[PDB]
Amino acid sequence: MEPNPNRQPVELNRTSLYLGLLLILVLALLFSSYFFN
Amino acid sequence: GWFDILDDWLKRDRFVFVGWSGILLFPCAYLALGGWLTGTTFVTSWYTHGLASSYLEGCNFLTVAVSTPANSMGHSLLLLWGPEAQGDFTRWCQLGGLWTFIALHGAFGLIGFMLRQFEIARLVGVRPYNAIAFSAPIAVFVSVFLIYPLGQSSWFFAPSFGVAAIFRFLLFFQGFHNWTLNPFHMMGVAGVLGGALLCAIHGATVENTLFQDGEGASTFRAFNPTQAEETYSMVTANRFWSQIFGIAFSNKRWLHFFMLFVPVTGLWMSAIGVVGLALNLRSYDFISQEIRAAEDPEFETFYTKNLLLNEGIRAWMAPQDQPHENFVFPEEVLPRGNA
Amino acid sequence: METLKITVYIVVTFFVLLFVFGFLSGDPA
Amino acid sequence: ARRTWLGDILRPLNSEYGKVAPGWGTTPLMAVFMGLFLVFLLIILEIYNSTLILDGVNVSWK
Amino acid sequence: GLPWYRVHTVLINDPGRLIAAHLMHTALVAGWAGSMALYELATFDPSDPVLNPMWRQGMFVLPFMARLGVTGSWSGWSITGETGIDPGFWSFEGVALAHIVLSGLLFLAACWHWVYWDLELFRDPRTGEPALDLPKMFGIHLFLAGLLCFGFGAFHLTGLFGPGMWVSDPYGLTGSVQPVAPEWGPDGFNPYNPGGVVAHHIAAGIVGIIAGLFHILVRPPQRLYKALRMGNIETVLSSSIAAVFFAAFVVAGTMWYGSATTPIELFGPTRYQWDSSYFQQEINRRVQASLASGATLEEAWSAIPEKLAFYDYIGNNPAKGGLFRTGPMNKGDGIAQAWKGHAVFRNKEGEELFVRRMPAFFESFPVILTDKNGVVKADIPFRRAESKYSFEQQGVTVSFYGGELNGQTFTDPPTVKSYARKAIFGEIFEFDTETLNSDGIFRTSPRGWFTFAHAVFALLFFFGHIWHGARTLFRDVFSGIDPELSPEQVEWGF
Amino acid sequence: NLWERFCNWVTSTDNRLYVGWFGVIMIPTLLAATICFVIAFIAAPPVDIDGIREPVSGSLLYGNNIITGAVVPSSNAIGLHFYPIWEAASLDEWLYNGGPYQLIIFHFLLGASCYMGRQWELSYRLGMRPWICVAYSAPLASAFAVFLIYPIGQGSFSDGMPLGISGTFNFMIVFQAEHNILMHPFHQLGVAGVFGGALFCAMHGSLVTSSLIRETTETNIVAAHGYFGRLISRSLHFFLAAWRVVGVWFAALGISTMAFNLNGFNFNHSVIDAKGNVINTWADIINRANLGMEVMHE
Amino acid sequence: TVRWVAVHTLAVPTIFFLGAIAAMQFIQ
Amino acid sequence: AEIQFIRGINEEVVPDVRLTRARDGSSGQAMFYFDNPKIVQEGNLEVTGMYMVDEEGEIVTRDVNAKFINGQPVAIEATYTMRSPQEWDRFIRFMDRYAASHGLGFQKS
Amino acid sequence: AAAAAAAAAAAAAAAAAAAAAAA
Amino acid sequence: TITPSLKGFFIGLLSGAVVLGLTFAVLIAISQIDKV
Amino acid sequence: VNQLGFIATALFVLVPSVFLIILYVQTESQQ
Amino acid sequence: EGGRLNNFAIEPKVYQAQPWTPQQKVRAALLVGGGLLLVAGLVAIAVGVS
Amino acid sequence: VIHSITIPALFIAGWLFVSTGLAYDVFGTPRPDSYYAQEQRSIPLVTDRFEAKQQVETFLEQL
Amino acid sequence: METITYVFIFACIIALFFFAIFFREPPRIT
Ligand code: CLA
Ligand code: CLA
Ligand code: CLA
Ligand SMILES: CCCCCCCCCCCCCCCC(=O)O[C@H](COC(=O)CCCCCCCCCCCC)CO[C@@H]1O[C@@H](CO)[C@H](O)[C@H](O)[C@@H]1O
Ligand SMILES: CC1=C(/C=C/C(C)=C/C=C/C(C)=C/C=C/C=C(C)/C=C/C=C(C)/C=C/C2=C(C)CCCC2(C)C)C(C)(C)CCC1
Ligand SMILES: CC1=C(/C=C/C(C)=C/C=C/C(C)=C/C=C/C=C(C)/C=C/C=C(C)/C=C/C2=C(C)CCCC2(C)C)C(C)(C)CCC1
Ligand SMILES: CC1=C(/C=C/C(C)=C/C=C\C(C)=C\C=C\C=C(C)\C=C\C=C(C)\C=C\C2=C(C)CCCC2(C)C)C(C)(C)CCC1
Ligand SMILES: CCCCCCCCCCCCO[C@@H]1O[C@H](CO)[C@@H](O[C@H]2O[C@H](CO)[C@@H](O)[C@H](O)[C@H]2O)[C@H](O)[C@H]1O
Ligand SMILES: [Cl-]
Ligand SMILES: [Fe+2]
Repeated sequence: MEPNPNRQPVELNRTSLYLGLLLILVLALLFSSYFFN
Repeated sequence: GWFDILDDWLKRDRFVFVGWSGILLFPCAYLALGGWLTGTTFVTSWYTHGLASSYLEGCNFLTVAVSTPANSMGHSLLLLWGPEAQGDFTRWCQLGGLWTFIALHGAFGLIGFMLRQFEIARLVGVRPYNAIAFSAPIAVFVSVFLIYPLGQSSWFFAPSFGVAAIFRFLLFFQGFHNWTLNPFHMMGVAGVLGGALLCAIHGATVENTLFQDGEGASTFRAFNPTQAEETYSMVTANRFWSQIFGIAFSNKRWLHFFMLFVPVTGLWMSAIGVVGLALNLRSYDFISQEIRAAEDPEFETFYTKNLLLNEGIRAWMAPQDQPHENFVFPEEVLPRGNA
Repeated sequence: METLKITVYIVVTFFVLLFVFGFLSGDPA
Repeated sequence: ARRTWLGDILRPLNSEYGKVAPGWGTTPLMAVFMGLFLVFLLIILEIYNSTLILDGVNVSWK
Repeated sequence: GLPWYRVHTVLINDPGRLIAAHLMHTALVAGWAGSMALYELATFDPSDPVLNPMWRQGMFVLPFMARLGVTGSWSGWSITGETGIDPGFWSFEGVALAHIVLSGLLFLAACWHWVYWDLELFRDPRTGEPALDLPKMFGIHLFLAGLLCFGFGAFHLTGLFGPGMWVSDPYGLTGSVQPVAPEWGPDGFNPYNPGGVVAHHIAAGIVGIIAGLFHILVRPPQRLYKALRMGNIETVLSSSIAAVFFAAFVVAGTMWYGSATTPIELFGPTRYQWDSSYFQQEINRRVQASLASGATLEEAWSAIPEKLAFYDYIGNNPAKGGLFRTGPMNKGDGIAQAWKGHAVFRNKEGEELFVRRMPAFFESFPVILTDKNGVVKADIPFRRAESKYSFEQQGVTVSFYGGELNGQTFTDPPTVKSYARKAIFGEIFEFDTETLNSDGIFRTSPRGWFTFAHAVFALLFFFGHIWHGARTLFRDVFSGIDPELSPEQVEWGF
Repeated sequence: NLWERFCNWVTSTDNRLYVGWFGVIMIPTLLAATICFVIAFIAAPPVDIDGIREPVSGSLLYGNNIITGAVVPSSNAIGLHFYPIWEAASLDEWLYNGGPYQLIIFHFLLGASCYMGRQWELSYRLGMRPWICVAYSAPLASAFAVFLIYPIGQGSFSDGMPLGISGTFNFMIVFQAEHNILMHPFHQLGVAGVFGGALFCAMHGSLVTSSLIRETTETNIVAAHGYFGRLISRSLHFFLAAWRVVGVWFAALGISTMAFNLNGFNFNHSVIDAKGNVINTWADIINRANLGMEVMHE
Repeated sequence: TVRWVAVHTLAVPTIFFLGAIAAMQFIQ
Repeated sequence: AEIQFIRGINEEVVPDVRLTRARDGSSGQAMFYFDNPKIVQEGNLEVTGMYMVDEEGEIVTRDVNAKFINGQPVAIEATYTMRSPQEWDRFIRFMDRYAASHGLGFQKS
Repeated sequence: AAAAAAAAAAAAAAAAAAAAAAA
Repeated sequence: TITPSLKGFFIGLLSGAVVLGLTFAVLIAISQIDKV
Repeated sequence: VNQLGFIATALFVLVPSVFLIILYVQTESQQ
Repeated sequence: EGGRLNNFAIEPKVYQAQPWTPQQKVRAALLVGGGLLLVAGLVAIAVGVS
Repeated sequence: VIHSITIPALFIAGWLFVSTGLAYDVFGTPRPDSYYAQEQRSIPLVTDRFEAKQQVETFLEQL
Repeated sequence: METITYVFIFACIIALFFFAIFFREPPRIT
């Protein structure tokens, strides 16, 4: 009946987006030479 | 009664804190350091390696080592009671049993030291971030001194507790593993160099943007656990680095989480690299550059330049670094430059 | 080749003249 | 608080949520069993390492 | 306002949605098992198990099926190579579709437990909060683990009701799934004894049943209840991650060193069988046994099987690998077709020479040819070096005994140079460098990939254990709320 | 007249990016070295380094990746000659001799010196101490020693470090072959500086986040700290910065003096017994491994 | 006490080992 | 009988105390607040925790924060958690034995 | 030979049923 | 029967239990003496 | 020479980064 | 607390055990009597398979 | 408080440990004369494992 | 196909430098 009071929203600011995009992009820049071989 | 009178004696106030984890830490750390000092002073490497490596022989501080056991011992624990030493102390020194003595005590002493950080943070009542940051040297010690020789043939291929022996370990890993080309190693170099840069920048800009510079600087109350991290303006340093570098920290907490996080992630990534190199899963060769160098002989890059230098390291250090294999290499099979 | 030499000469002496007159003069206002 | 049939069946097993035995309980029995497990793991580890070589135990592929 | 790395923590104070998340994980793992079994049955060659077995084709999941007794497929081939059999429903495809429909059923019950989350069983009647009885949960689950351990060991591995397990000879020639009998005595603690596995699962199942009945009986003491922090769910996650990285380090060890539960017919030979030259000794023993019965060199060397000669090759040990050299080992040097023979090198004065073999550390090795005593008599030089021994100054010839080329001498020094370069690898084999577009750059075994993955995973689960122990013990400082503080405290003032 | 709007745009401390007077030199030199680096990394002809015709191809379009690609140093036929485009005869002859390396390192060292000047200028106009400039002078000295002082001491610009990932490892391997840098103490103080700087970064960042509970701003710098430490002046940041800084200064002037062939007192215990027999040490394994790369480099 | 065990564990083998190292200087 | 941060000294700045007993009648918390004490007007000795000394015994609290404004410390906030009625009676006995000597009102909410 | 396994399982089920009836 | 290695393992485990019992006996004795 | 090594690069980028951008615009609707 | 959210487990109220009521005494006696005859059957299954 | 019970007897015992030559016999270090034997140039490396306690003293009767 | 892959991953970092320097978030004001 009740709509599950254990649910909190999820936050991701612009700066954590920028740090995450930087991490994924330089990980791909480091590892693409090894994936290509 | 039984347990409580011990428990408040251990957690009592003293010179040093000796908790419940001090029973683990102080015998293990004491016998690891004592084994390394009595190995560098008296014990030789003549029967495991064919080397002279003590102060008794004539070596200085940079040349002594407590050397790894011989390759025929395998991954034997080399206990003094033993099947190999059989109670004998002199043969246990000559077989390389002091190496396993220092390495197993290093393992249990690092366990006890990370337990002591939990014990000190538990009674003070702080979050144990120092004990989580110390999980990176424990990871490096297990991946280098325990997981790497256990993936290899024996304890012989392991760092040998000395300055020049660790330089041999670095040059061995360049020659036989191409360890600088591994991406996990590159993350490790990035973590250590960026952590050094982070602490240089951070100490340079706390002492520059201080609250009371030099004129009306009445010294306020200093608290030991504050780490003097309340004597500068985050506004002034953020206003500096938003103009010089463009990006800047806007937090006194995220700055020090980043300062924790950068070299600990670097050391954990290089631990994953050495755990891969334990089974010789090494990033040695790009396959496309191998075929493109075997195609036409006029294709030289710095990579194919580096593979020849690794071949020189291997075939010139291997008859003396691994003497048990009995490598007889004549002069005409050694890789020279004009050949 | 001569024109790249005098172009780089003109631009380098322009930027160092901008740097020098930004430090020697122009201190107030 | 749905009252299902299987929740009625498995109800006495999730019934003693924070029940505790007084004081020290069976901690010495746990400690001698933990010590016996430590001696047993040492016996295994030294058989596989051939640090204790036993009669009729050949630790190889035969 | 949760960060991205905390989004599962909504399942901490809700047990039914935790059942839903664990059921969805169990659905994903079962669906991976079915999908990797189907992808492995898509690309697998069962025609030649001597020189192209499943550890050469990069089959990861296939040897774990064949270890417990799944041999044979619905197409009509076996693992041992009979190519006509009635394997029943329980083929490779049968267990693949079993794990696929298991994954679908656990997904549906995950959706039921996600939407019917508020059951009375996760609630107490007195307080309004949801709560769980973890020391009794451990007793029910340990009684179940001991019951299924005893059932597996007493009924499967004995062959009383089931196939046995994979057993082989010491050298990996003849291996099958047999019923094995349990080994009581100290020979059950031999890792290479398959009866200790059975005596284990009988004894450890009985011990787990006794301990599970003990925890359903006996409540925990007060001292280690508030010391080890039961009542938190994160102490169970902490101690579970401890036991789980312990078990992962153990399976990486018994995969790398070898045991009875990781045999070399299924998983390939180890690096230590090359390091001690375990197959060259049996090959020389079988040849001298045939030679002291009065046979020729061709008759003695032809009596050796191709599979025993295939184990004596450097492209089969897992320590000759690369981390980014992907694929199977047939990408590594080709698909093996025939044993070429046994190369015996002669020194033009009728003297036997011996090629110094390549150890597993080296990515490249010089070709050096020595004597019985050990003096260097010939070598292929680096590129342009002052040849003193060379190959044609000493006149090195190569003869072949046994194998494909049998009784063929080669007096042409480039072919002798190429045969010596292949003879530093052990035995010389003929390869299919086409049909997979393979290069000559070696790959590693499934044994090596399993050991790599679970050594790395056990090292990362070490950090996961520290972080969750430091979250369980230091909960009042990570929150600001004491765990034994009730969450509603009427103010008093002063 | 308008020269005042430009003069106060340059001197402005309210811009998003501070464009100082040292920025007026720093922006075009670093942009010229940036655009030539991105161009010569992607597309560049192979460069001979020796006098013989065995050119090392370092560009991306000539079959390299991120790891093995590099801007190759200038040749031995140049040496310590200044090599712009207008000294060469052809542009293809300029790229074959390796002119882009000299272009990139000269504009980069000019712009990095002016970046040090820009940090000094912003600290001067904000009325601050020069502790950021002095801490920046240790990577600046370590980039002068690797790119300028070592090719001047070895007498040719071919000896310098190439601008690429695998090229730095080739530089380091050839340096260990020629100089035995690992046994010289000025390099071991740099390893102690970098290792201890990583150590102090992890210990300092853990110990501050352990005991910093909340903080806020006006929109005053309020901060609550979880004080009271363990039982029986505060310039911890000067030690925290000055440990890594002087560590990197020691190895910077270390390879600056290894540039002029002033090898430090070697600790080589050559132990020989009375039968003419050789007892090896661990420095002999390193010396054998160095001889294996010096002979490989010819 | 609290100060005696640090002396008997550290200062006794340091003085013994300094005797050993200071007598190693007149070997050979 | 009185509060002290450094064993031997007697903090002569009275705190604003705020109690929060559980409607369960067992767990409790006492959020103190010291507005500009003597332990923040310079003293050099290191605080090891907040102590409550008395004639029945001595209670300790390791949750001691200090508030800092523009680098200068201004205030101290120590929160003590009871979690036992056998400790709650001890703290209410300490509270009137401390409030009888320094003067404090107990404005029951 | 002697079927102890066809009587130990009979006594197992009976004993196992009493464990679930006392749960 | 008892090998050299089984006798050596019994000697090592006995000596380790002597060390581990002796350190807790000494620490328990020094704790029961210093009861402040 | 890998053809799907190009695919493993793009799934190294397009799988996490999209998860960031979806998590970014989901909290631009909350505020 | 910085401007985020967390979750920690809610622990039940710890209470010491009382001595058993006979409804639980019979339950525990039937538990041990089921378990000992279970592990008596398992040793016979072990003796049969060995 | 004043602590001078036995400092130089420890230093003299440490001097006499390696001065008389006890430490070569305790820790098994060879002398500068006793590195190789009178006839061989080979290094006495420890070969196969459980014969190792014999193997070293197999070299130690060659002197 | 690999060269434009390395150049594309580099150019995305170069664009993220611009979008993080100039389009940085405003501070949360209370
Ligand atoms: C007669 C009865 C019987 C028999 C014949 C066996 C037989 C066996 N048992 Mg079993 N056992 C029994 C009863 C029995 N058991 C009972 C009643 C219990 C209690 C429930 C157990 C619990 C048990 C455990 C917990 C283990 C066995 C294991 C084994 C095997 C030992 C051989 C081996 O490969 O070890 C290999 C394993 C080891 C030698 C143990 C290594 C111990 C490590 C070194 C501890 C430290 C690890 C830590 C994480 C740090 C590592 C650091 C590293 C990264 C460098 C073998 C099948 C072992 C097994 O599963 O092997 C596959 C094993 O780990 N048994
Ligand atoms: C049984 C194992 C297990 C389980 C059930 C958990 C569960 C939990 N962890 Mg722990 N942890 C574990 C092991 C585990 N962890 C290990 C091994 C480590 C070291 C790697 C950690 C390190 C860790 C940290 C540092 C933190 C947690 C946190 C959490 C909580 C929130 C998790 C979340 O929302 O992530 C959300 C995750 C994502 C949205 C994406 C993660 C993507 C990863 C990095 C790459 C992709 C992984 C791939 C999909 C999975 C294959 C896994 C397999 C190969 C093992 C949750 C209670 C958090 C916390 O305590 O909250 C209060 C927290 O901060 N964990
Ligand atoms: C760096 C190592 C390290 C550290 C700092 C911790 C820290 C912690 N552990 Mg973990 N743990 C570890 C490794 C570690 N652990 C290992 C290797 C295991 C075995 C799998 C465990 C198993 C484990 C469990 C099951 C639990 C913990 C728990 C804990 C927490 C409370 C302290 C505790 O119980 O200590 C444990 C004590 C030690 C690690 C010290 C062990 C010292 C041994 C006995 C010495 C043995 C010497 C040996 C016999 C010599 C022979 C060597 C042989 C090779 C010849 C804390 C987070 C508890 C927790 O999370 O509570 C919430 C918990 O339930 N630990
Ligand atoms: C939805 C999200 C997806 C995100 C993915 C991001 C990329 C991450 C993976 C990168 C893989 C690069 C290889 C691509 C080429 C390829 O395809 O390798 C394949 C193996 O892969 C695989 O077996 C994946 C399984 C890897 C298990 C090995 C242990 C790893 C432990 C990791 C520890 C973690 C710290 C198979 O190889 C190929 O297939 C072979 C034929 O079957 C041929 O030889 C081909 O030439 C080719 O080699
Ligand atoms: C092994 C073992 C053991 C152990 C033992 C021990 C524990 C010992 C200890 C030992 C020790 C504990 C030692 C020590 C030593 C020390 C030393 C040797 C020192 C030196 C020093 C010096 C030389 C100094 C220097 C300096 C510096 C640093 C700088 C400034 C100047 C000067 C000069 C001052 C036992 C028997 C139990 C058992 C068996 C095994
Ligand atoms: C509904 C239903 C159904 C269906 C079902 C299904 C359809 C299933 C499937 C399932 C599936 C199909 C699943 C899948 C799974 C998979 C997975 C889960 C995977 C994962 C992966 C991972 C995890 C990875 C990782 C990694 C990476 C990323 C790469 C590299 C390596 C590693 C490992 C790191 C039916 C009708 C039958 C019936 C019942 C109902
Ligand atoms: C902010 C500022 C400014 C400025 C800006 C600018 C001016 C910029 C620039 C930029 C630039 C102006 C840059 C340049 C660059 C150049 C270069 C970069 C050169 C060269 C290149 C080359 C020579 C290339 C070559 C090649 C190669 C390598 C190979 C292939 C082919 C080719 C030919 C393509 C102004 C005035 C407004 C004001 C003051 C401040
Ligand atoms: C300041 C920024 C300056 C950046 C300047 C450069 C940015 C844009 C770079 C685009 C370069 C594209 O590079 C292009 O790649 C393909 C393969 O990928 C190359 O092509 C190469 O491989 C193909 C097969 O794919 C072969 O047929 C061909 O013989 C070979 O030369 C082309 O020779 C090149 O034209
Ligand atoms: Cl070179
Ligand atoms: Fe700081």
